[PDB]
Amino acid sequence: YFKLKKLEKEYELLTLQEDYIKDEQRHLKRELKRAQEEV
Amino acid sequence: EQKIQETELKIRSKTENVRRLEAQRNAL
Amino acid sequence: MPSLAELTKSLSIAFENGDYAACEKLLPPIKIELIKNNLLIPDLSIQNDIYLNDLMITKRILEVGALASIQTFNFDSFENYFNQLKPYYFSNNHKLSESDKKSKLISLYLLNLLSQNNTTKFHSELQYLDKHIKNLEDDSLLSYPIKLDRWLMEGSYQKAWDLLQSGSQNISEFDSFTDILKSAIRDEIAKNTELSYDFLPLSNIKALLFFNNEKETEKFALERNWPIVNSKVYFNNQSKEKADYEDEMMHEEDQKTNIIEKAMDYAISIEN
Amino acid sequence: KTIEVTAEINCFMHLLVQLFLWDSKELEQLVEFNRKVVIPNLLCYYNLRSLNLINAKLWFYIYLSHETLARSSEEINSDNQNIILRSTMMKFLKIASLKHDNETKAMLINLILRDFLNNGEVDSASDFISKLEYPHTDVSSSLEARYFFYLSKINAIQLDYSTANEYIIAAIRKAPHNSKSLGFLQQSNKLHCCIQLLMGDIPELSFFHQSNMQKSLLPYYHLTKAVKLGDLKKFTSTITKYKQLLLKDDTYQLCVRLRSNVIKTGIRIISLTYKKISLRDICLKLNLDSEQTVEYMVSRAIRDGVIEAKINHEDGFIETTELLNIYDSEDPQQVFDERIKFANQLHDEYLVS
Amino acid sequence: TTAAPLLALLRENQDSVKTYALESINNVVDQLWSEISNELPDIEALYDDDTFSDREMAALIASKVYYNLGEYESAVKYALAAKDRFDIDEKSQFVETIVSKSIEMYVQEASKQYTKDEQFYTKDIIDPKLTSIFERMIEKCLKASELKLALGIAL
Repeated sequence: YFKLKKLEKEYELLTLQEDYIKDEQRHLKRELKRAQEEV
Repeated sequence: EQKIQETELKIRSKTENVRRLEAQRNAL
Repeated sequence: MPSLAELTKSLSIAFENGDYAACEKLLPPIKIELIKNNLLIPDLSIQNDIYLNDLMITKRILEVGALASIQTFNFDSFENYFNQLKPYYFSNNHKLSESDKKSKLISLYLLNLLSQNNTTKFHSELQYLDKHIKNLEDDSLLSYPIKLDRWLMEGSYQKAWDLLQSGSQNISEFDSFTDILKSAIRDEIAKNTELSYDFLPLSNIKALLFFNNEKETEKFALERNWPIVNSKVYFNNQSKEKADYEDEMMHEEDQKTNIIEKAMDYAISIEN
Repeated sequence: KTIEVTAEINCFMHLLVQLFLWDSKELEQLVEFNRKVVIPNLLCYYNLRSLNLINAKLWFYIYLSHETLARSSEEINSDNQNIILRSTMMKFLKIASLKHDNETKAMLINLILRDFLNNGEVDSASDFISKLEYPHTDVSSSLEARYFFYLSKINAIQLDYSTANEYIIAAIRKAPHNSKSLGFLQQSNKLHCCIQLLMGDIPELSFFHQSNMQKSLLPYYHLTKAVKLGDLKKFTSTITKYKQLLLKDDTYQLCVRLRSNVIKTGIRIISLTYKKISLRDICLKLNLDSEQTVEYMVSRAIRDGVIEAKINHEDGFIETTELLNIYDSEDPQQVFDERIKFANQLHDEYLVS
Repeated sequence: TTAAPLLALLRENQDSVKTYALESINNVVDQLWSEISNELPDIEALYDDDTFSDREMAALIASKVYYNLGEYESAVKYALAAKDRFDIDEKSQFVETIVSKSIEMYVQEASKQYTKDEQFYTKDIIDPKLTSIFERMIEKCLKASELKLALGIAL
């Protein structure tokens, strides 16, 4: 139960991070077009 | 207690789908 | 209606001398005794009254209760007695206490579903029936709603009507259900006529719906919202397009475009 | 002691595998012990869990033969045994709560729909079916196919053909097992031909021709032909001959549904192409079927929407449309819209995959 | 086989026959919930009557069926409100799971309700019938003499 709290915490950090992947991915799309255009 | 286990379980399920996206993000 | 003090005897003898209303009056005090005994429920565990003895007396009290209830016009009570009664009639192999009034009740029940125009339930009911083909086809009482269901389905209304008049059971206790049935067909006929005909004479619609007076047909035509001239009925409205909420959908002009773009937009998001 | 718990479990699975007629002598006598085996130190542990170490299938195989009512022998008001099974399966059903349960849970629903299909009432199906959705990614290709098969059967009494066609066509594209190519394959084909009949669009059984017994095929052709040529007379005499067949399979329901269809199919082949079609022809065709309800049936015919026509009987012509569409607005765009949705779901799987 | 004998008596007239019907239904609610789900408005009308005294039993039967549907929150209200149909002192799959949910309900709320007012537990703001089930969970826990559970739920 002190264990359950701890495990929920570890998972939560992980969650914020799963959204975080998506946000860098969106950004990269914009930069890819601009680079390809540049060439 | 049982409900607390379930909340954790659903997070574990979502992650694997993210892992396959961690791979896709690297290709971009 | 008394006969003697005991409920079984009193109910049978009252029921016998007629007095179906009385019988319904008797039915709650009998039902309360029936609940206690535990004969009332279908029996799964051995008690020596699983399908014999005091069980046969209980079955008889439900058979009579069902007959009395329909004759008084209490559809609701008919359903309650028949639901209680039907596990006797069949379960998946319940074959150990059969009567022939059973047969009469099911034909009435089949007719009850039929008259409300529950097509699907009629199909489910045959499925509950343990031998579908033998029980249904042999038995002449049971044959009238089945022949009827075919002829209604095809849109051979006139043949269904002739078969209902000439029956044995019309004399008996199909009389109750006839009134409901007749409205059901006349409505389907009224609806068939609205769609097909652009115009047709008043006299023709009167014969098709089963009136032998013009005025009862003009009153129904008028309720249905058909326009009528002298000597002709008109069907400029063969339908009635619209009908409150349900729009931005189907046959508009630029909400469609928005929707087109939107399907694309989702599609982009997924790919990308 | 770790070893002890494990050792019981492996033994329980093993007894369940053996008892399909090896070192065995009466499936029913043994059922009591199989129920006994199942519930402690196995069924008990799993409370928030599902696996393919627990399998309803093994117990299904066992239970199915008893439901030929030859061990019951119809001496009794209801089976005890099925009620017991049903009680116990419903007990699992509680435990499942759509958090991780889709696996074994789905088999229990196949079993529940089967008992309704044998002799129950199939109006109870609706809830189970809905409950039972939750993302499915743990059910096996054969399991998907059997469930669909049962589901299709449900749909048909409820008078929902299209939905049933999609499911049965989706079923037969699962299952690389050579053990569900055997009699089960035949049952599946039966149902796909029946659905084809009901819609009344019915193509020839060509495809079926090298994947069924020539014995099965000829009667199966006979039914289809009865619809296609559009005779009531032909249809009734085919029902009369192959009575044992329609009874046996239990697709006796066809005889009710199809009769109204057969008579309509028979008008349809007779052309409705031009702005008026003379009343005498259409009357003639119908006269054979029934000549007391020629107006009632044609009106009903129109109402249904299978075909659509306009009648004056103060002109005595029946007026008709081509029955051929237009492309000039949203309705072909709706087909475009369905297709793109299908592609996107598929796209999502390829990326995931 | 069918729940139809029982259900027939549930719509029949006289209070006595309806009291019997409730108790007849009761025994096998769980197995047959699907059929009984349609009859829920009828059962619910007994519940709302405060003249008919087997209201509590009708509620109990409602709860079992809602649980099987997915409406866990709704049944949890309805068992409390019946005023005896919430009993944790029996051990069941029904009881264990809806208790799991009940704690979840109070905890979620408890985050919000602390932020407004830090005396809420002290008061009627979260209704006494809920607060009792929660307080009993604490006692349950303490008896097992493993303190980390009791303190957890309360934190």
